Amino acid sequence: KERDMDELKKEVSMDDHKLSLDELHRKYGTDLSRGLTPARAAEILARDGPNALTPPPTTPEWVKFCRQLFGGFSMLLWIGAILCFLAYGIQAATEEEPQNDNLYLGVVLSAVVIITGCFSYYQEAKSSKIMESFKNMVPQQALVIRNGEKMSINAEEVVVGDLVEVKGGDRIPADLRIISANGCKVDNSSLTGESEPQTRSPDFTNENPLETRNIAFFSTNCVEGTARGIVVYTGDRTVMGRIATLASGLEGGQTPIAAEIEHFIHIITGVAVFLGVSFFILSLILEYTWLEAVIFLIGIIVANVPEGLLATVTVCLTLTAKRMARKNCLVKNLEAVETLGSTSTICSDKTGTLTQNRMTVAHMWSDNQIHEADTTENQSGVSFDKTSATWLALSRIAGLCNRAVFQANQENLPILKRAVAGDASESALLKCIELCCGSVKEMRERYTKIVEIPFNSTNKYQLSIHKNPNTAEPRHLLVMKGAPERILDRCSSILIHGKEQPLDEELKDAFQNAYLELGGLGERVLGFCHLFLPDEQFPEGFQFDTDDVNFPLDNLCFVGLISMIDPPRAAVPDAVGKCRSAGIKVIMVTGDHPITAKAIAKGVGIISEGNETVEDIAARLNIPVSQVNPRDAKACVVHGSDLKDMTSEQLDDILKYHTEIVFARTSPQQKLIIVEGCQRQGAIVAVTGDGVNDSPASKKADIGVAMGIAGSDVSKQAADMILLDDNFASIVTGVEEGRLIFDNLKKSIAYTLTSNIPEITPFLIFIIANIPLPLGTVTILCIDLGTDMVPAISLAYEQAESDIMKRQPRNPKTDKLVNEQLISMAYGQIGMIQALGGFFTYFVILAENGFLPIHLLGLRVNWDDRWINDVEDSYGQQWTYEQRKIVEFTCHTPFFVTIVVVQWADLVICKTRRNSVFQQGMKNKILIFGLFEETALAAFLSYCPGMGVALRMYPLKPTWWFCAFPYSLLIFVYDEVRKLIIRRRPGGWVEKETYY
Amino acid sequence: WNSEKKEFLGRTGGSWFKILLFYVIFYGCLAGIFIGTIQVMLLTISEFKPTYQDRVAPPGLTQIPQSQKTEISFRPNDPQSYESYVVSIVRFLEKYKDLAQKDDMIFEDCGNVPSELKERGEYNNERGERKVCRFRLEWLGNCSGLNDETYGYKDGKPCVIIKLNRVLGFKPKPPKNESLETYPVMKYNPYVLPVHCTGKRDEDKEKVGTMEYFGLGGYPGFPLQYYPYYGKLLQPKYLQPLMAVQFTNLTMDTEIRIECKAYGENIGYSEKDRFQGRFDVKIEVKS
Amino acid sequence: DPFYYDYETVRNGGLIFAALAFIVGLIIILSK
Ligand code: BEF
Ligand SMILES: [Mg+2]
Repeated sequence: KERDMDELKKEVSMDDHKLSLDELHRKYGTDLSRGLTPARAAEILARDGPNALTPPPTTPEWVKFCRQLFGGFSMLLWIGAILCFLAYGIQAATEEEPQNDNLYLGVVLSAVVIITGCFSYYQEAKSSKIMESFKNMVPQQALVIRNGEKMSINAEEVVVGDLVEVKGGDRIPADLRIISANGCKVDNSSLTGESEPQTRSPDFTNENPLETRNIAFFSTNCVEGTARGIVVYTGDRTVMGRIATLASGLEGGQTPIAAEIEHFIHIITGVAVFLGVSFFILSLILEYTWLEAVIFLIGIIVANVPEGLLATVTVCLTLTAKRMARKNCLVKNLEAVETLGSTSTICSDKTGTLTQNRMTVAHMWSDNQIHEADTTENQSGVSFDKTSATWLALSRIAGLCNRAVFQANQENLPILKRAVAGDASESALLKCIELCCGSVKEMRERYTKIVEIPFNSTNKYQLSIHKNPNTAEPRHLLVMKGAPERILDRCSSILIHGKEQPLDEELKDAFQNAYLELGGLGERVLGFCHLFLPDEQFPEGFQFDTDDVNFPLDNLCFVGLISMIDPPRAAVPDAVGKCRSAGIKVIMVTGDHPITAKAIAKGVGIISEGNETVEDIAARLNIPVSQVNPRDAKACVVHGSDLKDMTSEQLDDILKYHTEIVFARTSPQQKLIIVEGCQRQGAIVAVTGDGVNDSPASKKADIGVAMGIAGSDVSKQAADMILLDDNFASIVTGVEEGRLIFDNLKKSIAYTLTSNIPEITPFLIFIIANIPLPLGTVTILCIDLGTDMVPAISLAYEQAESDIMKRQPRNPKTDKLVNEQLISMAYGQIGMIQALGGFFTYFVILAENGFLPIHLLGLRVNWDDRWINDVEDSYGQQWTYEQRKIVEFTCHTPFFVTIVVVQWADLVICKTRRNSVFQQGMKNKILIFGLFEETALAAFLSYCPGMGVALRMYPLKPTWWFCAFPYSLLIFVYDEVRKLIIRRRPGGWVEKETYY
Repeated sequence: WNSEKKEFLGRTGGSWFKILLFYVIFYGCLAGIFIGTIQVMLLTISEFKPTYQDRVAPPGLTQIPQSQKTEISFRPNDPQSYESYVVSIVRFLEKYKDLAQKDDMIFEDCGNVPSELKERGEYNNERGERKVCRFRLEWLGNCSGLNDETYGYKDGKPCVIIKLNRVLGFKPKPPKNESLETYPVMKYNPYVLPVHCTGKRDEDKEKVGTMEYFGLGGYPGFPLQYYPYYGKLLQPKYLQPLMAVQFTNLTMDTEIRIECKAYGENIGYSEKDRFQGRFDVKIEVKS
Repeated sequence: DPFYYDYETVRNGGLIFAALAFIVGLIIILSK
């Protein structure tokens, strides 16, 4: 009944946070200031379980290696070796030579099965072994209170419903019900994606117990303050404890390629058993007792195998998986490498993901004008004009007025990405000053802080006073910042280019309208002001005090506003610009708030300028939000509040009828089903995140991306891809590659499949026209797996024949990898001519030696007989056995030189799918190298000494080499006049029957 | 479930006739080429000459009862015990009867004694169909040497014909009168090509055999007046020499081994091919 | 005799070829 358990986890959690504290203390049985007794605590700690997640259920065995060894393709090869070790146990009835032939073939077929199955099980194994690997932890010991006495014990001895105190720096040990607090802010960035730090209070505030305040969460560290809270949930009963466990017991789904692999292995075995049978039939029809009539059925089912299309496939990938390793996009498993170029909808989190979660100076107000700071991580943008007096004033204000200060080793690091102890704003500010206006080291030590005033409870202000270092006016300096409405109430004088002014109601509303215009933009705004002090009423030596107002709190001199926001990663925006140009849908999923999300979505390009929401059209016409029709709004903001009250077809209607979509305040659980609604369309989905909120959404995405440094430890542990530098422009390079590996692969398959026509037809017509054996199996072993190895590798470093990012992402049901026209080419057409040149190689040899083509019919009979040493040719010559067999093996080996010959013409016309090969050229070096090695190898194999002896290949007379020429030629001609009529006639017939 | 589609066969039946007619036009061209290529390559095969023959350099000594593994195993009693081996000899020599060889237009009566080589011009077609030397069952005494004394064929004591593979043109050279150890053989080294058999090869041998050789005019080898060979097309119904060896004093219920080598400069032996230059048979006359 | 073929010659020559084209390939993949 654990499927009923996995279905109470996709449901949004619930609780009992909203009680009177007396009711808390009555249901759990514990004192709110004394906790409980270490008897009752050693009672409950063994009653359920130590406050500890269960360790990962997955701790797998290695005998599942067998599955790779098996399948459908490797079986045929197991019936291959079995039945060559059988033929050889059969070859023991005499004195026989297979001390260097057929024993060696079963072990060769034994080895492809075993070496091939060591390679794939190491490919999909990385998914099992290394895709669940994110660990580096410090165990944090909790501050519990028990029988009155504050005792710090290890994290695990904790139980449910006893008292725990936290402070600044402590990790929340589990999930608490705050009964007391004081200035306590915590960071729930990791569990809910909440950006800035949320304060905490015993009072019941919301209802969705997540955003409520009377509750803390496991894995969230408490930022400041101190509080007291009773334990509600312990161990795996936590919220986050429900989420890793729903992250780990879901299915990765299958990558867009292996399905073809299996459906491929199916066709090879079904035309292999089709042939093995109707010819098993015909060989018992003719004569071969049940003994060599089954040995042929080995000769063929085994010969039909592309023995080394499997290493040409494996590298076809490695090299894509390498080019992607060059673009800072790392894949644990080699087949997620193509996933991106086929994606149609990208999901992305705001915080930690799209953004750096670091409050930054965006826009500023001075001289009734608005100046956009620089908001990038690497300083590639536009710095404002910094020469006027308003700014130098506004600047020393912020720079002196702060509790923020740098940390020890922050010197070489970028001034932005470096650590700061202090508030978020006092961080953002401190940063844009040390940036725009020189150093603040000698600027905060130049002025002597007499008395300061931190942030208050009533009104909003922070102020301080210092002496005058200036030589013009020795008058005291006074500075303060606060909200724009409560400071406007206490201010009057104005500042411009170095001279003051008062508040006119004309510019007071151009201020009330550049505060609601910079603040409806999502940025958070703060008013900065200063005032000299009447150095006549307060002398140059009077140290004031803090009990009273010691200087005018009014008639102040306001300088300028200064806006800030959590800004995006620098590479983000262009990166999004790319994903749309490629037609990808882009949807924003965040647990953040609908106004900071809406601002963040409008500023990154998910939501283009000038699209209006259901709510933006309803407030512009001053009508109720219920009036507007939902078809005229291209975009839409969907609060997660309507998002719990929704079904499949409604969502189905949202995704269909809205281009630019953004979801807000959606639980981690809610991000999964989002990926599962984008996957009820049949599209592909790439999920990219920061904290544990994206664990289930990276888990059931077709491919999940994590963040390498700003990434937590469980939504990294599910992501199928990693952005180590947190460079988000790395995704731009990944869509381009999964769409290029796609096309270059289509070339790699078609190379080796064409070979499987001049590999088989020999073994075919053989039993047909009952001729002697034209192509040995030792030979089929060095085409599939010997010489083509390196040609079919070089074909996947091929480049882009056109503009790859111009076309749209592929369609999975339509645009297939291996489709029925690629077939119509390799087997249907190109391999046929490959058979026709090799076969022609066959007849030229046996005829020039003595056996006319017309006389080899019905010959194999007397031919394959070891004790008919007198066999008459069309010239009447009597041939012993090892003599005439010598002529077969030297009709095996030249058939193999002829194939490499045509596999030239086929390696060059497969190199380009559409373009003429004088348009794409031979710029590929490896492919040049691949022709030279695949030929030097083949010439090394024939003429190498003792080659007839180990392998039974003999050296070639020369006149033989040039029998695949006009065939490799005509082949190049056909596919080239094909790749030109499809260049001149796009509209049908020529392009539609062939194009693969 | 895609086999049947609304008014369309399997995979887009609608454009059926296109795909097929393309596969009928293409393959019939693929064929009209290849066959052009083969028909070319048959125009270059010299009509009367095989271009390469080096691979038959040391010809080989065969037998008439091409047994399963060179073992003649039969019961002197059971008529069927030997019918296999014998029918083989019967048929093997079916083409050899003097009356099958009647018309004289294509046949010619040569010396009844081993003569020099019969050069008939050059291997070309300028000359007309050349004549074939004849061969009369006599020259093989006892074993198939006429109806008299051989109803059984080896029934009592075993005997078998050895034959030289035909090799076009081969002018067999016998070893000179300075014979580099050629065992017991008479001084007719000029116009013949000898052979001689042995129980085992070159160490200690279970020597059990008295041999008697039947030949043309009574020699032990191959006559020189039949060579070289000029080919089927030139020489149809040609008959190459046969030579017979008979084992008389043989242990019946024991199996021995016998190697028959042939000697001369024009003959070679191969370690990996025991049927190149020599000849091997095991025997066992069980009863 | 047409029954003797200079096997050792085209061998020593097919391996020169196998030596030449492979190092040209060693030349091509290393473009500096
Ligand atoms: F982390 Be996202 F803002 F949901
Ligand atoms: Mg986040």
